[PDB]
Amino acid sequence: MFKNAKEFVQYANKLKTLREKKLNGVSIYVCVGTGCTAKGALKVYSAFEEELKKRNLLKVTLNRTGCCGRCSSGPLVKIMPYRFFYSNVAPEDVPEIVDRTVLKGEPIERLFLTDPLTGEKVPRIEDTTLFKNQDFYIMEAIGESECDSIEDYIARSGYESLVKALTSMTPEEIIETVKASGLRGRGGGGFPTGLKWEFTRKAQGDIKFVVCNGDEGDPGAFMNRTLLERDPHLVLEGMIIAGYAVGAQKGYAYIRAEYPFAVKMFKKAIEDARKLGLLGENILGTGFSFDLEVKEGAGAFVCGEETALLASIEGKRGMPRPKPPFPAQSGLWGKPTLINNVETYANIPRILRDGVENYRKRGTENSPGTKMFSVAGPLKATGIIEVEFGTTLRDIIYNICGGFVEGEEFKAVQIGGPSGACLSEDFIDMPLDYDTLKKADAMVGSGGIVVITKKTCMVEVARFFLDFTKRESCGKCVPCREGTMQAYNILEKFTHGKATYEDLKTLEHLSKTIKTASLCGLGKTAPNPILSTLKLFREEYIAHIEGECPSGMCTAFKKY
Amino acid sequence: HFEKVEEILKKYGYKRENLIKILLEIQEIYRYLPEDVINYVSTAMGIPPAKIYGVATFYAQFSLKPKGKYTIMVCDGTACHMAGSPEVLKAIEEETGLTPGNVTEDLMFSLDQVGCLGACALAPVMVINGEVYGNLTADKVKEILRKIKEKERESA
Amino acid sequence: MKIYVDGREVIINDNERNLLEALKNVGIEIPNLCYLSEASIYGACRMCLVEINGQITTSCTLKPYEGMKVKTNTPEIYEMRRNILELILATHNRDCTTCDRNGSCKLQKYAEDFGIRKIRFEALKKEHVRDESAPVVRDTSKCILCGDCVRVCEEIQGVGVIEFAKRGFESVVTTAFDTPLIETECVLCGQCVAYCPTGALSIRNDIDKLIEALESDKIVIGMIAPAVRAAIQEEFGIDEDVAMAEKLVSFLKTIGFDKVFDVSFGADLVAYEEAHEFYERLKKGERLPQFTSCCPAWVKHAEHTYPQYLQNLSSVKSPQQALGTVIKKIYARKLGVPEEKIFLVSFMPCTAKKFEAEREEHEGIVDIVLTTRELAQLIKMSRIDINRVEPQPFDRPYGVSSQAGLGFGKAGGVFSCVLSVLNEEIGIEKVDVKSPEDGIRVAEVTLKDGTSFKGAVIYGLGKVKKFLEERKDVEIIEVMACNYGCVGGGGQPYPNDSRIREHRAKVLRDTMGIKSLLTPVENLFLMKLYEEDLKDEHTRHEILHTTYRPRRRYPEKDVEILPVPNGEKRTVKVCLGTSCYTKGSYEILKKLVDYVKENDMEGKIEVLGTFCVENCGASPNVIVDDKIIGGATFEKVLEELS
Amino acid sequence: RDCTTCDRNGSCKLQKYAEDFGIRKIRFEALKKEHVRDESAPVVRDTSKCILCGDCVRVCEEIQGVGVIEFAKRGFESVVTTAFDTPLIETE
Ligand SMILES: Cc1cc2nc3c(=O)[nH]c(=O)nc-3n(C[C@H](O)[C@H](O)[C@H](O)COP(=O)(O)O)c2cc1C
Ligand code: SF4
Ligand code: SF4
Ligand code: SF4
Ligand code: SF4
Ligand code: SF4
Ligand code: SF4
Ligand code: FES
Ligand code: FES
Ligand code: FES
Ligand code: FES
Ligand SMILES: [Zn+2]
Repeated sequence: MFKNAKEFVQYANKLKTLREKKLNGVSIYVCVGTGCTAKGALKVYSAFEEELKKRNLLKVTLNRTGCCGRCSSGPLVKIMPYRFFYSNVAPEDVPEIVDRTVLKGEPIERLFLTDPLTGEKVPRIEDTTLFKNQDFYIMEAIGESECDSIEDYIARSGYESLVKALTSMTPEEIIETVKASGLRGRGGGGFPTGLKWEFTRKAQGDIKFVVCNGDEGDPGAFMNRTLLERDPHLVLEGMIIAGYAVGAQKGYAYIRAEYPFAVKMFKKAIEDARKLGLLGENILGTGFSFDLEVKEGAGAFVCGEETALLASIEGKRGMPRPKPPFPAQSGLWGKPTLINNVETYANIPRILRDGVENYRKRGTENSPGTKMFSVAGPLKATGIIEVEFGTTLRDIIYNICGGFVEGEEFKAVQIGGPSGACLSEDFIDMPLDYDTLKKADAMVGSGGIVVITKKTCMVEVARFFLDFTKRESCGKCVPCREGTMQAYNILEKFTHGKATYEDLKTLEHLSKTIKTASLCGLGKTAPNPILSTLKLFREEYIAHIEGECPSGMCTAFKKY
Repeated sequence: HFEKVEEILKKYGYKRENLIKILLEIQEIYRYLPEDVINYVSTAMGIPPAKIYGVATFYAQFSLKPKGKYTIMVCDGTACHMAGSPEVLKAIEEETGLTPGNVTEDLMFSLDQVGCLGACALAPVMVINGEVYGNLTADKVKEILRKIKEKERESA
Repeated sequence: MKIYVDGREVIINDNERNLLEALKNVGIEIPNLCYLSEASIYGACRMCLVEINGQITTSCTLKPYEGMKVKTNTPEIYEMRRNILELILATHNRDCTTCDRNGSCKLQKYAEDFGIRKIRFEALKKEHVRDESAPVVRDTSKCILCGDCVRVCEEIQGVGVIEFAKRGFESVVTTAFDTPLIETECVLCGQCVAYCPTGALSIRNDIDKLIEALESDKIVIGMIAPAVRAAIQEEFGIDEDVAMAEKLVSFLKTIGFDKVFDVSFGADLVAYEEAHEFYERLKKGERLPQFTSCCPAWVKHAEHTYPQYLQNLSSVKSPQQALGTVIKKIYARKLGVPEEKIFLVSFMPCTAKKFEAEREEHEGIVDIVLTTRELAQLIKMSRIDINRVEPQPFDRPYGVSSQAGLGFGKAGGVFSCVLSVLNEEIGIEKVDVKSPEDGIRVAEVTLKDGTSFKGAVIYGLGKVKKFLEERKDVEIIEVMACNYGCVGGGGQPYPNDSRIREHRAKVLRDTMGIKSLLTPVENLFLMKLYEEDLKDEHTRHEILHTTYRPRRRYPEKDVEILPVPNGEKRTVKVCLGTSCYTKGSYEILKKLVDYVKENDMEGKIEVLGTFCVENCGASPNVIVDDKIIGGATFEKVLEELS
Repeated sequence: RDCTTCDRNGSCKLQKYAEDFGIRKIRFEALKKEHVRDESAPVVRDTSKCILCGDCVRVCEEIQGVGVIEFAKRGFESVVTTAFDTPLIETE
């Protein structure tokens, strides 16, 4: 395959045959994605390894898979010939699994997944009500895909789209199909990706760059790192296709150093692709050159800004600058640069493989495709979910996540982190979209979701988000640097039951200044939580001015 | 006379574009960024020390004080914060007498408040040397801190 | 391009970068705190808000297009601008009476104009830095984080010793690790101070020492620098004035100065000595290229950056030190008074001269150095109309000087003086001067006999690096740390932009024009000084020559766990690297800390922490009395401590 | 010494002398005074900025004939104030 596409197709067909052969036999996949490893997934993998080796009956295969969307349901394991799904797999009962299931195959009722809606246990996740209520378009082969294997990705039809784009298509038609598909920027803005690719390609310059923004843009979201650890090669293929489309010969992936697994997995994927020839001086003998490199993020929320990201990649402080000239013309080292989210690049190859009409079958007429989310807070089933761009908050909260834990009620929902919006029940029955809710003082955001319950204080929520923003400000412009700290001080005064009406008016008027006069998006959206809670939970602020806290948690007045 | 630092600098070829990665490597070697070490790096790469200091103090992963023997990493994400992270931080403070970003006298404990760890199902979540303790409360935090203190005190 | 501002027709310009500059060119001012000096950029203050098509935006980053309707004043913009100004003033150290920018501060003027009388926001506390260890004083509590000083020190001076650190509310412009500026590679050129729009960067005021000296019984002697007389007139809102030095002499004598001399005499003496030194170097073809030592900032920069060129630096000391040594060692004997009785006051335009006067090689020669601003403050205290003051000449025998000596005050002065001396001693067939760049000039000089050389004049530090790296065809290089020479020194009146510096150079040129004697040798007092005092080479070397030593940081800066401020102790340092931490290092540290907790009542033991000692793969390492142990453990460090 | 929030900022003789005299530090301790601030009336009082020149007293008594402000106490505690520190809006 290091010469042309014929040998690549031969290799892919043989790997498909090998994958089917292995799948037909007994095989094991343990979800080693974040969350499950926090519960002891690595110990479960070690237990399987040691048990299958001491008995020495490995024709069983032990593999590591990515997030299966049920992070809360303990470590996740499934056996292929009978696609049983196991949850809360303790390292201590692994010998029981090996003895009772791997060899014989008897179902284990005690280790299956529950059903929050119907209150029963289903042997297979594919038959679970939550799984049916979702719309998986990017997440393919849940629980049966090897994250650390380019061979598995190829055996699953992966990398076919890049070959099709190179051998058959030309950058102009790739950009045209991307524009027609209607894919929108998943970073949160929703800007049409096709327009961005056109801007980068039309920019005058021989050397261009492609940059991937691995940040989640939210301190309560893990969607992007989950996608990276699931299918690094999907994002890698998307980046290569984008580089071919915009005529770039260099790509940069920006993954936080705080995520060792994502960084290592992407490095492994890049090395494997280079070894297989998908990257290098000449890819598939088509005259197109491309290489990729992972840039570790030392940790700065402001580095999600395009200009700040470019500054951070070059080794400087992540300081943003007046956006025009846009990075699409003068970005990295002054050269044109294409900057997109992880999920955008993940969508790219999916759009290329399928058509435009087939892609647009899902979603709406402005926002085709799917949106991967990360639901948190007190709920029966929390984790990573994917839904089309037509679902409502109620669907996700109850039908997909199973609802709240007994003895806990809904108060509000966070949809985009600090820069997002605070929506109460009044907007729960609104279909998620980049336009339907972008006008009602809301936004789908990067994809993080957190549910706020009746025992959560909204003034406290605003204080927490403003504290985050105050810590994360780069300190370049006066509005953000100073006003965010002043607003945090005022919110702290509210929390400690020593605020007044004058403070309320000061906060209201300072929020408008911060939003309007701030340089970049971090400061512009800094007072979004204040504005949201004031518009939806004003009576709580008034109560705090009266030392009440109807939710009754701010440890500022009690037992007098 | 620095050798490992010189190895890193040669590996990344004294290019400022790799300054952040070089600093990360140096931190993983020394556990922090000593003044002498980055003065040497400054001399080797022909970059004023003030520039490296500005870069180092801008990003969170870089610490100028040594890491504690038991580095505590408390999640301050949205879900963890609403699940009771402030109580976890208060328990840590009242047990070891420190606040996030600080270190103890004998470098035994150090604390950092960080974003989501990807385990919101365990909110509130705490990490100590790669050991994640979920569903934590003041009682549990105090219990685990006391247990680790006894274990280390044993020395043996 | 015609636009609409508040509803009236306005013609701005054909091509413009942004609306703010275009309107400023027209004469329409938009309040802003970004344009503060020549090293200013746009985008940080956010106070230039204008309204266009409904949405508010900054005018400094808005491209003006034909037929654009812009409203520069709306109630929303007033609210936002006042909010931003109140935010700036809430955390600003508002003590203008003791501030160095009092009366010339844009922030103060805005606070006055915006009618800010109460702080609606809390004056929240920051981890501010107060550095007074050097003649350049840092106080970050007055910093508005404009970033002008950083750009000046990096892009203009080429040192880069001050940079932005931290982020958010803790953002601060500082040195690395908050190191005192005196201990950094700072050359003390004072250009950051000259460009700083607030009191965050200021010059160390030493007027109190001068007053207490004048009040005492000592003989106070003053000497004025050539560039001081070319700029002092700015502080009083008056135009150029030749004979400024003589009325300054009158004022100084009025306030109690026994003798006032001219540093131009010292400049002529230094030029004579340097000319002969350079001629010897040429005829021997050694220690070339030669570097002038008249600029202390350049000397310190070379010591920090070019230890190999320290032998190529001119041995002759600067005019200030040369004339001061002449005074203290010769004039005192001629007057029959002990050297302790003389108080030498230097009036300079430079902040690095304060450092030079305190150098270990110049100890006790110059007592205090006062900048031009400090002399202006002295004049303003008296309230005399310095314009009406009758001039009188400098005191003898160090009062007269040649045009070449007074030329020292601007770039190309010492090189021209040396050329004049050489021409007089041995004629110059022709001088051919080139201009490779803005602040670099190269001269091709041929002597009568036929021996020729190339001399270069470089003003503005930071241009030296490229010239020294790429040019090796010169035999003598004049380096001035400040653009335009000493007329743009750190201690000159504020503002200190390039237009004012060029005007100062013109004033100094006009002052030079009225000088009769043209070369140092024509200075008869100078030849007399050689004839009766500096006859032999031994005294000449001990009087007019100095030595230079390399500068290298000596930072230990190891972790302090249980430090001892002073006294005989054991200074036990425990390695804290990853390799050593892998087995026992931190636990051993805990053992030692508890040991000194129960034992070591006094400061006998100093439990200390240090980074890797390049002894890995050899068990945890613990330092004792600056000795290597290896395989360290509590019992071993104990026995070694015994 | 807080000129940014002062109405005499830019037109203050004391500010101009502080600038001209080169006062950059105060070796004299900032002693604590029982300063009086008043904001009850449109005319605002702040004795922390008072140099005790007595011009206001002469203006109020000789020129205006009211004499509601006058020198009180003595020594370091000398202050120009109203009778019994009464708020201005409550006086004549
Ligand atoms: C503070 C801040 C953080 C951001 N974080 C992210 C992020 O984590 N991921 C992302 O895709 N965009 C993020 N953005 C938005 C990007 O800077 C910008 O929209 C970029 O063009 C993303 O391209 P995309 O629309 O194709 O995703 C952030 C913006 C700001 C102001
Ligand atoms: S808004 Fe905040 S993050 Fe953005 S440039 Fe200004 S200070 Fe920096
Ligand atoms: S910089 Fe000095 S003069 Fe200007 S406002 Fe601040 S304290 Fe007053
Ligand atoms: S005095 Fe000169 S070298 Fe020192 S910090 Fe200021 S600009 Fe930099
Ligand atoms: S020290 Fe002065 S020049 Fe430097 S950033 Fe602060 S205000 Fe600006
Ligand atoms: S050029 Fe003149 S004013 Fe500037 S540092 Fe050198 S001697 Fe001082
Ligand atoms: S005595 Fe009266 S006029 Fe004089 S400063 Fe005090 S208040 Fe003002
Ligand atoms: S990481 Fe295992 S289900 Fe999400
Ligand atoms: S918010 Fe703490 S682990 Fe997700
Ligand atoms: S002039 Fe300062 S932001 Fe525009
Ligand atoms: S880590 Fe201790 S000698 Fe290197
Ligand atoms: Zn509350």
